[PDB]
Amino acid sequence: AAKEKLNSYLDLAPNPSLVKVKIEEAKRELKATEVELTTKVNMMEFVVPEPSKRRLK
Amino acid sequence: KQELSTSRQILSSYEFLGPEFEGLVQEYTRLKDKIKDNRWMLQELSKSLP
Repeated sequence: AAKEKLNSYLDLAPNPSLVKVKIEEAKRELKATEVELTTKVNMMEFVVPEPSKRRLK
Repeated sequence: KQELSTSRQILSSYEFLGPEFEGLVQEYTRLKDKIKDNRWMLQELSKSLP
């Protein structure tokens, strides 16, 4: 019950002026993740050809 | 007893910063949860190309 309360605070420095900057940075990172959702619809898939592929992750 | 004592001392240092700081913490936690949800949605689409 004590550890679950502390996890809500750990990302924040104990200085109120610096917390306001992190709140505005989180608001810009939200805006950038919305715009990177933009353009990658268009240049859809192009070239290569071919055979027997093994590989990947 | 030792993990309980250490967790209570760190909590008391944040509780000294007053009620306005606790409102700013709640606002940041709500914003960080939304960024995590949006990143998870992007990860599921890219699995569907051969």
